[PDB]
Amino acid sequence: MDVLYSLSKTLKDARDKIVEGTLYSNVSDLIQQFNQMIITMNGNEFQTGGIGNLPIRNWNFDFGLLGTTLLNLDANYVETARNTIDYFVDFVDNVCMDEMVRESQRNGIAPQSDSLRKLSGIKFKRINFDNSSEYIENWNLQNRRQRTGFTFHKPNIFPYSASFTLNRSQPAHDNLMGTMWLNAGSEIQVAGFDYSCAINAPANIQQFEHIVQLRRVLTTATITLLPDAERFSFPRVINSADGATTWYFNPVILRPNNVEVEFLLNGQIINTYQARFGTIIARNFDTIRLSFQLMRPPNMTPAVAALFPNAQPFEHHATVGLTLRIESAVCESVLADASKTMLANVTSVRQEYAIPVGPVFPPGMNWTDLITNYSPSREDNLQRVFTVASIRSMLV
Amino acid sequence: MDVLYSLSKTLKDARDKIVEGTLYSNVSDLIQQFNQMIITMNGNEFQTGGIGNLPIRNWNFDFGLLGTTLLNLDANYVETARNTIDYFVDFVDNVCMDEMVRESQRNGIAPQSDSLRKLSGIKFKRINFDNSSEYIENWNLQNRRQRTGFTFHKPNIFPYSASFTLNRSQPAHDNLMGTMWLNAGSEIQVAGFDYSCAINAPANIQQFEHIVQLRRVLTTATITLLPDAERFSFPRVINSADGATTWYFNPVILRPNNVEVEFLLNGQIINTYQARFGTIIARNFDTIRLSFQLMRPPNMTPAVAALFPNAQPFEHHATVGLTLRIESAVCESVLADASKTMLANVTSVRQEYAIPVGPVFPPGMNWTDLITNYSPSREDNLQRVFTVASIRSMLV
Amino acid sequence: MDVLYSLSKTLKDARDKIVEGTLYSNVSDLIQQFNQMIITMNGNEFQTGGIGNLPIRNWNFDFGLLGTTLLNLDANYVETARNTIDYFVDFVDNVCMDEMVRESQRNGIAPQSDSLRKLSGIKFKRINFDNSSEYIENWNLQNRRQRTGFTFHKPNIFPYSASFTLNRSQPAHDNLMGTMWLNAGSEIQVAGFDYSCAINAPANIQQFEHIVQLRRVLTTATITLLPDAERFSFPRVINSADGATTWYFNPVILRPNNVEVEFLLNGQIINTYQARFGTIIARNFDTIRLSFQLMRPPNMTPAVAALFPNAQPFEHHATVGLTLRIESAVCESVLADASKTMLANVTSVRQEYAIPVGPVFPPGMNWTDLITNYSPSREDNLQRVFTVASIRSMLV
Amino acid sequence: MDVLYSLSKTLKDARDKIVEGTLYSNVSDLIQQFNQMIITMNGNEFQTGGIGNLPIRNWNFDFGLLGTTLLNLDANYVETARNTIDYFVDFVDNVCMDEMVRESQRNGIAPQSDSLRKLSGIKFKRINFDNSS
Amino acid sequence: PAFGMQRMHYRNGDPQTPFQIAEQQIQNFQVANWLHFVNNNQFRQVVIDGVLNQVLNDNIRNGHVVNQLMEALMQLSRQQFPTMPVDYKRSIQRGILLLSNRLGQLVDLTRLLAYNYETLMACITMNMQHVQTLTTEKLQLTSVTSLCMLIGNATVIPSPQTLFHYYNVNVNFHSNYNERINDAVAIITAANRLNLYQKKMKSIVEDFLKRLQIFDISRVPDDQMYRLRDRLRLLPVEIRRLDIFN
Ligand SMILES: [Cl-]
Ligand SMILES: [Zn+2]
Ligand SMILES: [Zn+2]
Ligand SMILES: [Zn+2]
Ligand SMILES: [Zn+2]
Repeated sequence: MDVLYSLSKTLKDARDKIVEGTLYSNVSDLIQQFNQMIITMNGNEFQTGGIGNLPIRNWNFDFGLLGTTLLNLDANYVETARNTIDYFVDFVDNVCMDEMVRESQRNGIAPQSDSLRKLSGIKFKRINFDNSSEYIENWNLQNRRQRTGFTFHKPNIFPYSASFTLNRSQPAHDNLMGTMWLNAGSEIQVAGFDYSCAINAPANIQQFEHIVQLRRVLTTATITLLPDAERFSFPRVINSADGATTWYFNPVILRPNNVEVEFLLNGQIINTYQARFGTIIARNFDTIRLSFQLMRPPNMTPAVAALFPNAQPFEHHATVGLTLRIESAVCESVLADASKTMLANVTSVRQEYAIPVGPVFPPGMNWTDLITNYSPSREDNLQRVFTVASIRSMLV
Repeated sequence: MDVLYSLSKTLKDARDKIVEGTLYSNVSDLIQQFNQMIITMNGNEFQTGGIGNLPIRNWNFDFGLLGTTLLNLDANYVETARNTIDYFVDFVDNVCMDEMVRESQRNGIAPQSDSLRKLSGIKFKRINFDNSSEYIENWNLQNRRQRTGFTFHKPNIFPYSASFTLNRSQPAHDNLMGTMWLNAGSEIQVAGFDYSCAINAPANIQQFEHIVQLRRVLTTATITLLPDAERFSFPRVINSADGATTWYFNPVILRPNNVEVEFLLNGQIINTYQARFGTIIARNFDTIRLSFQLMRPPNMTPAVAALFPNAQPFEHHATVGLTLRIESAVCESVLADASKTMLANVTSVRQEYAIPVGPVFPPGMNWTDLITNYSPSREDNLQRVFTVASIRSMLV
Repeated sequence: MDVLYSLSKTLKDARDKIVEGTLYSNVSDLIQQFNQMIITMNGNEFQTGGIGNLPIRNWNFDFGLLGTTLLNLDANYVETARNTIDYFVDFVDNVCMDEMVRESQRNGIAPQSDSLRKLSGIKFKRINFDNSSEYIENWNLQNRRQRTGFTFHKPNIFPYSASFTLNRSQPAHDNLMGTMWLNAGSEIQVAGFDYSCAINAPANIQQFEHIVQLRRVLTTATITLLPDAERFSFPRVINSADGATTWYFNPVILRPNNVEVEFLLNGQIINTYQARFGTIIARNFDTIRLSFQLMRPPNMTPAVAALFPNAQPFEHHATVGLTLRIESAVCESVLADASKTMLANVTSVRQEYAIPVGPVFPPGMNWTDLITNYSPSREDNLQRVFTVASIRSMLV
Repeated sequence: MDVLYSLSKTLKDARDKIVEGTLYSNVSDLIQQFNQMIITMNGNEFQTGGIGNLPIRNWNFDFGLLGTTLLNLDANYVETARNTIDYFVDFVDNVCMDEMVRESQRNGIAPQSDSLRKLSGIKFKRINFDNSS
Repeated sequence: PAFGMQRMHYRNGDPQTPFQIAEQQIQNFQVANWLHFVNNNQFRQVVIDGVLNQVLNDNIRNGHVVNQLMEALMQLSRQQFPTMPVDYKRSIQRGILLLSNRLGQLVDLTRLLAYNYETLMACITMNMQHVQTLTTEKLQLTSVTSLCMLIGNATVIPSPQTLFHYYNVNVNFHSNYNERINDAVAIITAANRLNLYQKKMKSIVEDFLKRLQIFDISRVPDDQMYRLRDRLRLLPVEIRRLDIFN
């Protein structure tokens, strides 16, 4: 991985720095690294692609080196380097694609393709140089087993889940009490509804709770908490629990009461925020516990009093809500996120070449299934393919 | 850890090989390694701390090298070596104890005692030699991020839980349908009971299902599956789910029908066994789904028909069972088993010196609580303490 | 086999002993053996896989020797040795997997994979060194036709069979006399039941006999014999012999009378135990004869006398039992047991790669089918694959 | 701040660029900067404070220079550099944490922790290099 | 012998040199890395101001690679030489150390040689074409030992007047070469267009070779003479001479 990353980085630096008119002092070290790469790859035969529709490609390297004494690079030097750069870029792109389309239950972190396995030989270690990207840095630290993490903007940590729970119900679904939530990406919208508006509840307070377990520990996370769940704020017709029938929801939004957000790690309360909205910080957690309450307004204007009678029928259903968006976080494991394109790259490569479904990843690289069952083996293979995808995107 | 294990291994080899009359050619390399250990440890001051009732102990090393002059070892050589080995064994045992009684939430895999932290310096790397034990091998593999493996005989993977679920129940507990299970150690006994004997079932079949989620992935597991559950096959008086009353269970054992044992990994069926009893192999799994059925006998002899009437009262309650024992398995994470004494050693050391409860382990070193909430921090600390326990048991 | 085992053992020793900082005197002989391995394997082409989903893999060996002079091993030496060891370990793992998934009716003890057949040439005999494992030791001894012994904890010697024999029966199944047994793994539960409680039997004694023929001779066997068979001591609705109907069993357990356990070899009484319960030793046997009597209590209290009327109906059925557990044994032939993982390893390798059912082993490597028809060819193939599995387990 | 940033940047560059097998031309300037940092920090005592539950930590610097004279960096070089880098990274992280938890009403832009105040002396200005973030 | 390896049975005509085989066959990082450099240190080609130039690796120019050499042979001084007589082994190791302990002098020598090469190569006007010549220049390795063991620290660089003289000689030779090519081409083309079928281009080619001042025409193979005739025939005439001929 480090050798493949070094190949890609050398080629990117060759494209960027080997330009017409540049001082040779600007590229002396880069030219040395490029010539080392040519020297190491020369005389080696590579084969990439025998899986799905990825065609069998054979790579031979017999390229000449680059000059080292001129003062300023000219068009001749760049023309000489460009053909080698193109061939090497094609080779690296195909190696990255070959590695991205492979998985193993036993050793998912080890190279799977024949080409990357050959590049793990000792003789290719000479190609290795600066490993400065975030993903390669994490790769090396994690190989050494050092505390390292990835920074995500809008981490895709919650598998899709639109569900409801009815604590009070009956076959006619006319006097209900419960919670409905959407868990999607970095967003949690939860809404606790009481059809009776807590007329008969003790102290006229009804308590709703929502517990979300994250499949990986998020650290140094910035969260936006808002007191309304706009997703569950309009009339809906909702399938029953078993799909036997449909029930009617007619929300009237009351502000949530006694809002408490607890960020817990292994059942230990790490962060607690009471009646706090806006930006909050969750330093280290794997579980989110949202506790809110519906309180009857002790004083109601005539229209408000008309909304909530003493007994049934209940035509307007009192709802409180919360919205929790993870703006950014840090996680020791790789995740899909709104900023990076690693998951998109891997999925695109797998789909374009009809890669047969393996024994590790869900078919079609579905992220909801992947994050629902994010096992250590899946984490290993996902880190491998994501690092390869970043390496490839460095050039392609 | 590798240096501490190397010290313990050197001392064990010295005890085993430095015997009266033995040829020096049988100990030449061992004597060289022992003298290297003497040189490395000489001039260093160590302290084993006073956590709990462990006495604070100070260790100084000013030992002369072992001789190299005798063709065959004699009594004097053995006695001198015995004195030195006794001091070193005391030091190593105290260091191991000091490490076992410590835990950290942040970095549990790193050394916690100051002695082992000092032994992790570069100057002590000379002491390092053959790492052939299973636990040290796995430690080294983990440090390099390689596929680890611990082979357990009767792995203690199921936290103790004797519970029941009543799918059909009533206040008088005379027409019940449900399941009762014991998941203890490597054993799962489950029993589905129907008081009506599926008289009113849709096809005279009552389906029972038990899902046991393993806390860690198990591989290469030999499993004995037997039809009946002897534990839930005799009359019982069982507290109600809320403890408000007691109900009577009067089983009559019927053969389980359509037995499907599924071993699942990430929700995917890795292994399936239909009506197969005896020894089976689950190659890789983290969940067990046992599906069985109580089928009303289509034909009954007069006594059998007498047991099961068409309506209440139901004095004899039909029951099907299943027993599942994990004879052996392989797990990437450490576990307690019936063969190794690592958990017993750690617990004994903690109890002997009255170590105060830490922030990681349960407040008895209780295995049920530990394996229940087997967090990654708990796993790291458990691996550390178990490796140190094996190192200590090499000597003590 | 010996060459493959020697490769695996050399690689295991290299992993365990070639560590940073260790004295070169600790590995001098090991380094010489490693260099001999390199010299012998250099310039040879190997191919593995091609059966089932096991992928085709080509191996070419061109590695330099380790000849650097040092007092203590450093990072450079360890890294070079690590690269070589990684390649060799991958090769050995693939060879072991290839050999495990193959069988032949004729000469199943001989190598099946072309890689192992090539490794069986004379030119590779140089790789051979210490053969200390139990399985390789037995392999070499059997090649020399010396007595071989595999020591098993809870040997899997009895194929699963839950059966019954009715010596007296009738269509109503209300006055039955017979025996029901479970022979599973190392456990034999047997229960002789008489519905009449020997009211009309000669001397009010009924005699039950259970003969169990072991498929292979067991020696130095430790057995635990217990009076009661808890599996056949609760009410039970059992199928008819031909499944036409179902009969009812309502045990009342009487202690077995005149218990004789005979361990026979070629029909000759080798060991005899009379009214002896607890731990017993069977030094050499291939058949077990459990003979026990149900004796009607000459004197009964009114509660006891109520259970056994002179004539029918017989609501309570007298039952005597015996439980026999083989805790440990020694067998010349290989077997599954509760402490080892070779059967599990072979089954996992065959299931993972979808190996087609061969001409020797039963589908899915069902142990019950294998041990039921444990033919000499099956024994040879099983020994081969188990030895290869142990060799692989040394590394993977 | 600039000296602390330069320490962190040098350590990050050392971790990224000092890898087994890499040409020494890829690290010549980096090795010179790292040796300059070692020389500047050697012989200096630092203490990260005990504010709150943050532990009091004492840091002493006595490290040898990173070697030259390798065409391609080998495993021994990387191991020695990793030991030094680990100690320096731990020191830098602790200093950053100590500075992050302190504040003043006036002169709040100036360093607050004793470690960063010491690092703001003239004798440490040698450590300063590229400030690109 | 240092690493206890079996002596190489090198087969002449092998596409690999002995060092290329030893690089793969030797596991020690110092010696293997030095061997890798030695294997891959061929001249690089670069066109400067329209002149092809054979340039050295930047590690040769700065002399840094000598460190690696030192490293490698320092490892050779520590080796056991398993089956070598100890007196001969000691002599070899002490010679290896004789060369090793001159690391600074050899770095200076490498930098000086590379600098002199670059400076005098700046004064070359004709393409530095690399071909394997029929006859070689014999280099005594005792002279290499003398240079390695006697070089001090006195830098010597080409004098500006020496550089100008070298450049002038190169320019004069190149200009004369081109002018004589032009004359030969013009006369050959004129004879052909004048239909002088009895004119012998061999005499023209001999005069052309004589005017180059560095060829003993009596020793020019006939096939090469006729090849030169053909190549001269294929060239186009120079503008001034062609206009005069028109
Ligand atoms: Cl057991
Ligand atoms: Zn509903
Ligand atoms: Zn109940
Ligand atoms: Zn029957
Ligand atoms: Zn056991």
